[PDB]
Amino acid sequence: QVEQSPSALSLHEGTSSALRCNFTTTTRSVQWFRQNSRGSLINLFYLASGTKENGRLKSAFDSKELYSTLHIRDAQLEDSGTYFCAAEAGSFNKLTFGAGTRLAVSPYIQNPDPAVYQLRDSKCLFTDFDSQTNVSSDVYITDKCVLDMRSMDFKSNSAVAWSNKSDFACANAFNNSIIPEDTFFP
Amino acid sequence: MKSVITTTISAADAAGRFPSSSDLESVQGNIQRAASRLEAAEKLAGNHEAVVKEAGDACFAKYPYLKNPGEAGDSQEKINKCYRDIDHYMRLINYSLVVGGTGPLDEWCIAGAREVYRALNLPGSSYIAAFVFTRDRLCVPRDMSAQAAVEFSGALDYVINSLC
Amino acid sequence: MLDAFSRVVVNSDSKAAYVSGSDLQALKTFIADGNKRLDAVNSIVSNASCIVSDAVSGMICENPGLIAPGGNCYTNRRMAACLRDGEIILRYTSYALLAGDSSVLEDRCLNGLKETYIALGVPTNSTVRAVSIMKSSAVAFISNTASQRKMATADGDCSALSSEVASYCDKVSAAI
Amino acid sequence: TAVFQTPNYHVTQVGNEVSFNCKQTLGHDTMYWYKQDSKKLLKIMFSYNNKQLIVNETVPRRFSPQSSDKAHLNLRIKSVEPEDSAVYLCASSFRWVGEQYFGPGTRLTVLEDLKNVFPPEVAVFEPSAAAASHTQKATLVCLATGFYPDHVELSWWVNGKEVHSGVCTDPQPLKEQPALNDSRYALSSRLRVSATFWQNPFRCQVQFYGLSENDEWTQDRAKPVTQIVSAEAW
Ligand SMILES: C=CC1=C(C)[C@@H](Cc2[nH]c(/C=C3N=C(/C=C4/NC(=O)[C@H](C)[C@H]4CC)C(C)=C\3CCC(=O)O)c(CCC(=O)O)c2C)NC1=O
Ligand SMILES: C=CC1=C(C)[C@@H](Cc2[nH]c(/C=C3N=C(/C=C4\NC(=O)[C@H](C)[C@H]4CC)C(C)=C\3CCC(=O)O)c(CCC(=O)O)c2C)NC1=O
Ligand SMILES: C=CC1=C(C)[C@@H](Cc2[nH]c(/C=C3N=C(/C=C4\NC(=O)[C@H](C)[C@H]4CC)C(C)=C\3CCC(=O)O)c(CCC(=O)O)c2C)NC1=O
Ligand SMILES: C=CC1=C(C)[C@@H](Cc2[nH]c(/C=C3N=C(/C=C4\NC(=O)[C@H](C)[C@H]4CC)C(C)=C\3CCC(=O)O)c(CCC(=O)O)c2C)NC1=O
Ligand SMILES: CCC1=C(C)[C@@H](CC2=N/C(=C\c3[nH]c(C[C@@H]4NC(=O)C(C)=C4CC)c(C)c3CCC(=O)O)C(CCC(=O)O)=C2C)NC1=O
Repeated sequence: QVEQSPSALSLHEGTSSALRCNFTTTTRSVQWFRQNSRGSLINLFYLASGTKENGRLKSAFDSKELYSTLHIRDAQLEDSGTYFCAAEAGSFNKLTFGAGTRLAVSPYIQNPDPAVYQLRDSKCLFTDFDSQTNVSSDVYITDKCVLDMRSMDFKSNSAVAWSNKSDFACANAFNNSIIPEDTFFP
Repeated sequence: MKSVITTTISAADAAGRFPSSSDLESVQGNIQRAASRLEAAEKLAGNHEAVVKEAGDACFAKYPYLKNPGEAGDSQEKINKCYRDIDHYMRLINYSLVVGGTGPLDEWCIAGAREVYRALNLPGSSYIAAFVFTRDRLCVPRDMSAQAAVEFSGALDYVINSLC
Repeated sequence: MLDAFSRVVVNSDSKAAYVSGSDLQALKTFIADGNKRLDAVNSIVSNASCIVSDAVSGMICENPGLIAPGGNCYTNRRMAACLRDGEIILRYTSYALLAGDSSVLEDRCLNGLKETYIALGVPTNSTVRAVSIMKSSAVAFISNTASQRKMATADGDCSALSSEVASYCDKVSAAI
Repeated sequence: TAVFQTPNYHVTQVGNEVSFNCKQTLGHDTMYWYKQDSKKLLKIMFSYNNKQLIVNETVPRRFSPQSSDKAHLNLRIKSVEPEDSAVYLCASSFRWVGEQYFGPGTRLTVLEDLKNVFPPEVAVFEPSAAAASHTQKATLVCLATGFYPDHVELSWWVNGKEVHSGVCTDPQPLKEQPALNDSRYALSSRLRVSATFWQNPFRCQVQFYGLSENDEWTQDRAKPVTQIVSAEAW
């Protein structure tokens, strides 16, 4: 009994938008949930016909209009997660959930140095690349895994690319896609 | 349990008489009214969670001062207990409609209410405002029929008058 | 005491639950045949005088030792008391039939009767014989099968109420 | 603070009986067992206030909840089917007012064939000298393949020192051959360290969970139970 549009919204830092969760019947209160990478739901908001702020977010609820809104501003890296809206609508007995929204934040690279080295395999790190390029069948490419040195405050997005056929090397891992012209040859 | 049946049997028992036509006339009245009361008891049984949960909210809206420290309802455990009492009162009103008299109300909630609330420092007007709001939503014929609403409102006015 | 309606409530209290639909439907059958219940009860009350004298004289005839010297129904003082309390038992049975529950019979008459009858020396063998005659008389009056007394009543069945009366008189005989 | 339940993981075959127990330490009185399916859709399965069931969402009779105390709520499932494979979530809250506090949750896996589980092979590579000399940084890589199910937690212990910084495990696997029965699932992990730590002279431990003593493993194949295999890398 909850319709959510759009399903996903990936916003750059500074761009302004809102998140909405709609209901068909009168609801006393709405609980907002955050799902981490491990899949655990951490309580985010708990309000009943009011406004609550926590960090850079804000929520609202109008019982007469039967809707709730969520606004995000200046998204940080640590705020990655899945957004869930739960309403106690109906017979005021059970919690009903929405579809969900996934948001991921990419870091800013001060000095990109695109280069690929060959590491000997006993018995290939595509780092410092442009985040504007997307990846998709027959290519074995894993998702970008985030690292962060909390001492030096250096962030980077790095990926691994391997295969089982010996005829393929790490030099042409990004062959099916459109590689940038910034590639450097030895 | 005071009702139509026990009142006449107790009256006949005291005088040492067999049940006469006067006593059988009283029980006949129960047959006519039992149709209306048992509709109101069915309606309340299937929607007690919604009635009780909205009734408690109206009490706290009228008296925000119960939230202050040092008063009844000053913590989350206390506030839950407030809703639990309203459920008990709405449960006995369901018993009153089924029994047909003020029996279950008198011997289970009203008998010692004066001493208990005074000792525990529970204001009586907090419970009154809970039932006044419930009696105000009650409308005809969307909720129940014309006669069922009269029977239900009769039990609620009985409860309020004891707390007045 | 507790009537048919109040017995349902007391049972639902022990579980702290509202009166469910299943129990409410059982009450609706009780109300629908409520005219039969008053129609039954009136038959018992209207003949209460002759039912008791059926029992007491019937119990004596089969056991002549009651009226012999030294018996417990010898003089007029004992005979009058036998009629007086035997009618009390029938009075409380009509309360149980009218109310639809046997709680009134157990609490106000059957509570402590057995220990009293022992103190007075009343025989238990003879007392239950008199009661068992009263049950047979009431059931025959309830079903409208009395040999010499007819009452005009619309055609129907009363096996439900006759089974009710028989069980109530059995409770009295089982207690003492 | 939070709600903790045991056991953490449990995998069984068709015909077995499973039971997860949840305990909560707050002053709460109402517990729920949420059955989130493979589509990550949460539908309430049981709710218990004190000793009385209060919610029955057309649950089939095979599922039977057994509750002893207000801090305990168990579930015994009979005639278990493979299609009942899902993640089960324990919740606790006050009945009338208050927010629901959730627990970590339990994952249940049902196997079509019990012979499709194989021991993993773990290999750790060495840092590249050219990369460390050019970028002043070294990164270690650990890879685990041929394992089942995804019940792994990777931790790195640097010379017996517990560290909670610089750990990254893949959230989801990648299927290699779609529609080819049950494809193998593997996830990789990465370890970014400082130049000084690597320059001055460390164990990828892959936790495994499988069957228990309550299941009969009388097959010819060796039991892939937890054992002590130790590798070193600089
Ligand atoms: C059948 C009889 C019956 C009742 C009618 C109630 C009566 C009752 N309620 C409470 C329980 C309570 N009731 C409240 C709730 C309140 N806080 C507020 O904001 C209001 C002023 C007030 C209700 C409007 C509080 C504060 C308590 C805790 C102890 C107390 O009474 O002060 C208590 C104390 C312990 C207990 O929970 O049993 C009792 C005896 N319970 C029963 O079983
Ligand atoms: C045990 C007996 C008993 C009840 C069951 C309640 C009946 C009742 N009325 C409303 C309350 C309501 N009833 C109406 C309709 C109306 N608009 C009004 O101002 C009038 C009250 C009414 C004229 C037809 C609406 C629209 C609501 C609000 C909830 C909703 O959206 O349905 C509610 C809240 C939710 C619901 O609608 O079910 C309840 C429980 N009153 C009692 O005493
Ligand atoms: C609580 C219920 C209730 C009763 C049933 C009576 C109980 C009762 N009955 C008798 C009184 C008596 N009870 C009987 C009756 C009998 N003796 C027999 O030989 C028969 C077998 C038997 C038929 C029932 C007799 C004969 C007496 C007088 C003698 C005696 O007390 O034993 C007395 C003593 C007072 C008196 O003598 O009048 C009492 C207390 N009263 C009540 O209100
Ligand atoms: C004020 C007190 C009072 C009474 C005394 C009864 C009187 C009474 N009896 C019946 C009529 C009836 N009651 C009986 C019962 C009986 N059928 C038999 O075979 C037996 C002889 C007899 C019990 C002794 C039956 C079967 C009917 C027919 C309709 C019905 O079920 O009520 C009816 C309904 C139809 C009619 O008017 O005839 C009424 C009102 N009820 C009351 O309101
Ligand atoms: C001489 C001492 C004496 C008696 C008195 C009888 C007592 C007697 N008559 C009975 C039987 C009995 N008696 C009556 C009452 C009576 N019959 C009628 O049908 C009508 C209209 C009546 C008004 C007076 C009824 C209603 C019954 C039940 C069966 C019947 O309809 O006859 C029963 C009950 C059966 C039992 O319990 O075993 C007995 C024993 N016998 C004796 O030894």
